Amino acid sequence: REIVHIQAGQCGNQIGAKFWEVISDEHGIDPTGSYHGDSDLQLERINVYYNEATGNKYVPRAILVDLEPGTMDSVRSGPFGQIFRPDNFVFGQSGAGNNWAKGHYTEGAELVDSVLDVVRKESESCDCLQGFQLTHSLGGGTGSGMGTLLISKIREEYPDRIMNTFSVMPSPKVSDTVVEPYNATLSVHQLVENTDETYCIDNEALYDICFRTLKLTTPTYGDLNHLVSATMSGVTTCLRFPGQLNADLRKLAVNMVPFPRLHFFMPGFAPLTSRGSQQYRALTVPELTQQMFDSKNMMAACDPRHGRYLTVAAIFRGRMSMKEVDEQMLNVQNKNSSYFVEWIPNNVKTAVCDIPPRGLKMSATFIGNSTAIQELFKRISEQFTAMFRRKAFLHWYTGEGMDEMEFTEAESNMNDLVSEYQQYQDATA
Amino acid sequence: KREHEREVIQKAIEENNNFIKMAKEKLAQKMESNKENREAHLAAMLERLQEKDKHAEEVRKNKELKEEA
Ligand SMILES: CC[C@]1(O)C[C@@H]2CN(CCc3c([nH]c4ccccc34)[C@@](C(=O)OC)(c3cc4c(cc3OC)N(C)[C@H]3[C@@](O)(C(=O)OC)[C@H](OC(C)=O)[C@]5(CC)C=CCN6CC[C@]43[C@@H]65)C2)C1
Ligand SMILES: CC[C@@H](/C=C(/C)[C@@H]1C[C@@H](OC)C[C@H](O)C(C)(C)[C@@]2(O)O[C@@H](C[C@H](OC)[C@@H](O)C(=O)O1)C[C@@H](OC)[C@@H]2O)CO
Ligand SMILES: C/C(=C\c1csc(C)n1)[C@H]1C[C@H]2O[C@H]2CCC[C@@H](C)[C@H](O)[C@@H](C)C(=O)C(C)(C)[C@@H](O)CC(=O)O1
Ligand SMILES: Nc1nc2c(ncn2[C@@H]2O[C@H](COP(=O)(O)OP(=O)(O)O)[C@@H](O)[C@H]2O)c(=O)[nH]1
Ligand SMILES: [Mg+2]
Repeated sequence: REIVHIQAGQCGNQIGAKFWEVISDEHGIDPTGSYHGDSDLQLERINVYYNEATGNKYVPRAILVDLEPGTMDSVRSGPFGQIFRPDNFVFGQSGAGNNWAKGHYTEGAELVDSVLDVVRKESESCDCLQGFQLTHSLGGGTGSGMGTLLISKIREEYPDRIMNTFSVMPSPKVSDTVVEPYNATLSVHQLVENTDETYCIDNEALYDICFRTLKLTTPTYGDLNHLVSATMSGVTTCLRFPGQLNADLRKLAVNMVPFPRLHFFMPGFAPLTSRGSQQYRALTVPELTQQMFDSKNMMAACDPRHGRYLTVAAIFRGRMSMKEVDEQMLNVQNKNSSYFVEWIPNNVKTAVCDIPPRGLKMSATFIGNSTAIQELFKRISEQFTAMFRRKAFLHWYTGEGMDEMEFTEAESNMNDLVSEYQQYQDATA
Repeated sequence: KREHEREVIQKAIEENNNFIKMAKEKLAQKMESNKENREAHLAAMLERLQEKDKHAEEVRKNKELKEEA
């Protein structure tokens, strides 16, 4: 039932805020936490993400963390910034300097217990807490280093709850900072061991979509983040709205993750169409379905045609006949059955929800668990070793007390993870 | 993991303490050597000047000895 949400660092707080902004609009909540909705379908499951305060006020079950105040003020002074519980702001002053070691071991060490206190206070207010969700980037210092420290501490207090993260991978196409492959590799190591489900949101993929597909010549984080919030709303539809699915996070993990370490998901969203003459066409289910599976629509920069899907979850939203959706989804599998492993029968599932996202008559959200995600970890691995071969920029991390061995076993873990994906790409029945 | 997290933070504290400690000690020992070295250079030069004052007075005694003949 209840989910506790944590956003850490600049990126995590940025996309975390847009997420609450978007789903608040869907559930008919205004920026002061009052309900102004029509359908009651919007309150059926409102308690999943919102706490009910005195006076018919719904407040997000959200914890906001950062090692510097800047983004705290930014969120607090924005649209839907007043909706958040004021106790649930936990920030420092030092900042992490895009340094994983500062977030994970030195500066974050002091703030971490304050966060666990708010986490603990929210968990005890839950009827039956099902688990946690974290938004953060892997390329920085706070969301990457301190976000993973939070995951580790939270898992130790709630060892049987589901742990789920929306994790933004770094790309040289978007960001300037040379040490990002270092931060990401240390983070991936923590994620393979302490999360149950991780959505891989690749800034490299988000950039190609905005630049190539959407024709945005000067992409901003606001553009990228509006893709992320749309996808985050889509993948959480079946938690926040009733209908045909009696599903929570654990059931999703059980049916999406056939092997413990292989829990990194490839997300996608339809529709995506550049401005503007095509923005007025009516979307048909056949078109939604082809777009959803198109490699160029994927939100992790990896070619799904290079590998195989272990499992797929697809969710459609809006007014549409389920018969059309059924036929179309079966068409994709029957006509391209070599891209789905045959040792997992009937391994693509569909859910349809009546309420559509704001601004769209229809939409589809894609959750793919594909062996091709290895391309993402290979890319980060290449950048890592090019630098680590010569111990370049290592002093920023050893000056915080870290050893070289810790880097060696992080790259080691990621290389094995790559190997594991490769072995089911060639596994046959 | 928790033992290691304390390990790392305590190692950061120790490397910073050792940095301060060595700078402190290197500086202290350099001020010390320079004091000794400069004071010795001056003592040498002054010891030499007095050795000349000694010779002058001997030049005066020498004048009177020949002065009695
Ligand atoms: C989405 C967030 C973003 O706005 C995305 C880009 C980068 N930054 C901020 C804004 C920005 C951009 N360019 C800037 C130049 C000066 C100051 C700021 C910018 C941005 C853009 O043009 O649209 C707004 C951008 C940036 C780049 C960018 C594209 C881009 O917008 C299209 N490139 C992908 C890289 C780049 O390194 C590259 O690989 O070549 C294409 C690129 O190189 C060249 C020769 O263009 C370039 C351009 C300054 C060079 C060195 C540093 N790298 C980092 C990323 C890259 C850039 C957009 C963050
Ligand atoms: C589905 C498995 C795995 C790859 C395959 C085989 C998928 C199949 C179907 O996916 C929608 C494609 C579909 O049948 C079509 C050919 C009608 C179609 O939509 O293809 C895309 C081109 C796409 O480029 C990426 C293609 O290469 C691709 O992704 O193919 C536009 C256009 O091309 C002519 C055409 O309208 C992706 O999950
Ligand atoms: C492609 C879209 C709609 C659409 C497709 S066909 C039709 C009748 N409508 C939606 C997609 C939404 O998931 C959201 C992400 C889109 C990002 C945009 C905000 C983008 O930054 C911007 C440049 C745009 O593309 C428009 C503002 C033109 C946007 O309305 C169209 C779009 O992509 O939104
Ligand atoms: N998609 C997206 N990525 C972001 C955003 N802000 C920062 N990033 C990325 O996050 C990485 C830097 O981490 P950041 O969140 O700034 O650092 P932190 O505050 O130390 O966690 C880089 O790869 C940035 O491109 C954002 O709003 N959206
Ligand atoms: Mg930053």
